[PDB]
Amino acid sequence: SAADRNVEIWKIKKLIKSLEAARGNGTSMISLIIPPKDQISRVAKMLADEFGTASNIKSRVNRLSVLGAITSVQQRLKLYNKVPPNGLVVYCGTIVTEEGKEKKVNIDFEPFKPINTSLYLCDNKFHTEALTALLSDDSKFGFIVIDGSGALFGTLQGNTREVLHKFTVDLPKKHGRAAQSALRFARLRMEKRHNYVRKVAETAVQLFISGDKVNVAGLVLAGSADFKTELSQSDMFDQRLQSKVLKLVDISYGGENGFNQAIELSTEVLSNVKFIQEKKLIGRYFDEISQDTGKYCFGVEDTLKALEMGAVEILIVYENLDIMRYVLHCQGTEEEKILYLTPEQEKDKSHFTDKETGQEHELIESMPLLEWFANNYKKFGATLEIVTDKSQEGSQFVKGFGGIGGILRYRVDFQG
Amino acid sequence: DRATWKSNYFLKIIQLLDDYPKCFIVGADNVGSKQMQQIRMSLRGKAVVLMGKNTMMRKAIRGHLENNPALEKLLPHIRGNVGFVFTKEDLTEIRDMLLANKVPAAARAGAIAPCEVTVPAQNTGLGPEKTSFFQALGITTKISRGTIEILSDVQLIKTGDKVGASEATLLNMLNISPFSFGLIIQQVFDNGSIYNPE
Amino acid sequence: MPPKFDPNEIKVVYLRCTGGEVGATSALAPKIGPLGLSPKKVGDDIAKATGDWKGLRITVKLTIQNRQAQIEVVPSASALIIKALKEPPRDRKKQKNIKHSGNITFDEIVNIARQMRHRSLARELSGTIKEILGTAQSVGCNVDGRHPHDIIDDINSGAVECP
Amino acid sequence: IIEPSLRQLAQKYNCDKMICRKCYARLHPRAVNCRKKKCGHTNNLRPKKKVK
RNA sequence: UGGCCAUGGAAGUCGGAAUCCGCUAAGGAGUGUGUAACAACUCACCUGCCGAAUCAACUAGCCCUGAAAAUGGAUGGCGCU
Ligand SMILES: [Zn+2]
Repeated sequence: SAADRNVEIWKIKKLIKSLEAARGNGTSMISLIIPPKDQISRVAKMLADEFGTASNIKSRVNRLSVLGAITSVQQRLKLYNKVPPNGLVVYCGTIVTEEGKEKKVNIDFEPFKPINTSLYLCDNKFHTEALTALLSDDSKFGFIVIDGSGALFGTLQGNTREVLHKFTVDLPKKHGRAAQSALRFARLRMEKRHNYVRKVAETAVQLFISGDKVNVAGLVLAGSADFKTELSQSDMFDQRLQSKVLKLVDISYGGENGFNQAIELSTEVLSNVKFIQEKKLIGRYFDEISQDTGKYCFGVEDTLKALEMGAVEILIVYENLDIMRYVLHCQGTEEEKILYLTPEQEKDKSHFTDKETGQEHELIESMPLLEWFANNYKKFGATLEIVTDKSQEGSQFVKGFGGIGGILRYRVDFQG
Repeated sequence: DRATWKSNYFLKIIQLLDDYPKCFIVGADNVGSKQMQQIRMSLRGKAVVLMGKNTMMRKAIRGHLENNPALEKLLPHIRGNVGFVFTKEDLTEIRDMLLANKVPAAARAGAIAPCEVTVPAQNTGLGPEKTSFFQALGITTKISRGTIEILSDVQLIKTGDKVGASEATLLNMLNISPFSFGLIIQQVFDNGSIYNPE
Repeated sequence: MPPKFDPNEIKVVYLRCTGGEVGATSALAPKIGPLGLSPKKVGDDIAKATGDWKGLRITVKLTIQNRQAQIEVVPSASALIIKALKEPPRDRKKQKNIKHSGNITFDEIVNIARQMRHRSLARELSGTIKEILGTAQSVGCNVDGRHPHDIIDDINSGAVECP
Repeated sequence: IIEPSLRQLAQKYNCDKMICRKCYARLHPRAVNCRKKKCGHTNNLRPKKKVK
């Protein structure tokens, strides 16, 4: 199910946040990561040597904590007989924390999504840069790879390199050694060749579409001999599939050895898609400001109020914004209020005396708003669109507009 | 349907004729359902209002029923848009209650004017809007700081005059509703005797 | 309220409906709210306080603004009071399957329902009102294990008690 | 811009019409069948789309 | 009567389970238009005028649409109502 996946993602997002905060001594921690193809015995060998080398660590505290961490991960890996699909991510150590509580910790988990990243590390802290970098780039792209020998279909997350399907074909010869039949056989050869493009286009609709709306944010053709060009511009190719064709790559080799060549060439263009979608959205937001219209909002004072009321349609947000939701509380009367505060208005603020009664109004701890938006945009109006500061329209939205805005469901009036 | 209902409608009108010896023929005219409900609420306890057709052309069958004359006088007056008001109280009092109720109902564009309609000197209740709609025929209107003020008490439409379309719409925007009426009384039936609103 | 900012008396009424709890999506104030001195979060808290402990399965909200103090009231709708007099109370979040059990009797409880109707209906007393509210119930299905439809025709009660 | 009754008069002539679904013939709005022998008095008709 | 499910808004109206009573002369818990949602408009029952047939759904005959080819052209030709 889709809802169960989103909960599993949120579970891991929460877990990840707690592990980055961890902190520990010298280099007592372990950050270990295993790809899905990998063998566990080879990893269990690696840890056994790392255990051996650790035996000659001079400083006491570090040494004994390391070895015990290496023994724990070794024993966790004994439980699995194979590295599961999606890889494995093992996070051992002995974390320091409040109450002087030097406690041992182990978190092995097969992550959601497949991961193509290996990593062995020890350090004072854990290293979840791989996992968070994955979680950001959910964007899948498709890769159709045509060749006169035979086709290939596969997909490509920021990390992971998949193979969906492939076939090989018994295509005819170039020439016909009769005068009269040359022309007929050449037409016949071109009809076999067109049927091959049709099959590839049909299989492409079979694979890349999902509920009559394609899952892949793009799609790449990669080939030679103007065979990708035959597929790209043909009326056979379904337009819902064709409109997401971003690159037609020229590759040496074919199939899966050509695949990873096609990815290396297609890198800049596949990175630029997020930047293009940003521009398109903030460009759509800015047109409403350019005209009268009035189907827009900006500032946490307004944008939230708009979301509370007659809701927004899209809620644009800058990653970095730093504005945070505190929960203020009274000592005697038990009165409370929540406010969305800037970095200086949250760090130190003499505002929060209760005044009317005459007491100190204690600011009970926060959470910070990009996270709050994600928590319950579903219970408002939705399409929480994270944007960056890279684009010229985005740069204005971040620097000028405070990195927060929205495209509204209808016209709205505002005062004060 | 519409055989059993038709028989049920005959039973409704005969029972009302048997119960009440007095009926008030009222012209429906340009009337709303909201008007008819308001009249129902006002005249709930005593009177019972009805609205019929050429199965009110059927008082003949009541007169046939081994008893009544006098209902023969009422046959020609069931013409136009007609409905009845059956009741037992009185005649001149009920006439005054019918006259007193009524409703505004805004200008009918094209129809005759019953009274001399006027436009008092007052603001419309708008911003800088079209003064050209008012001044097209022959009205003195100024934009006295935002609001469109009419500067004189003038008679647009007189008695027995046809109401134009543009002047009817301006009266509807101003919320001036002298036209229409509600319902009219043409003839009466009082225990056999007929009266003509007198 | 007309030219700039003036309260001569302000006993201004406007009709909102639905209000089991606070509501995240709210839509309570704006438009009518802020212009007229009624705020937003405080007005939502006052609306929660009046429509708290019953009804939590949809309510009605006439909002009489006394300058800055709103007087929220629960004017009765027929189906709401039937759902209030159901098998309570599994409020929110399962729930879920769904709110249509509808086997909760109410014979003499609907007599109170026809009495609390704000006159209305252009009726010939409860004899006809009994027929109306006995069919308003989409869920309830009348007495013990009855139907609604034609059992209504043979009523033998509460003709003279409801005025 | 343009006097309303004057506008509706010119609509009557230009826009208050039926259209044949086969042959695009522009037809009077009361029409149930088409004029056109080319589409065999189709009867698949639609109204002319109003300007928004 | 903001009916219920649905809140993302459906108080008749994206959808769906429902789907009855009152007033009734009579209006569907609604054909659509359109609305964020209403509103506003539009679509029975009955009259007023006019003055005998009216109307629906099938069906099969001829005729017509469906019906586009390359030298100029063939119910055999001329022609034929
Ligand atoms: Zn046609």
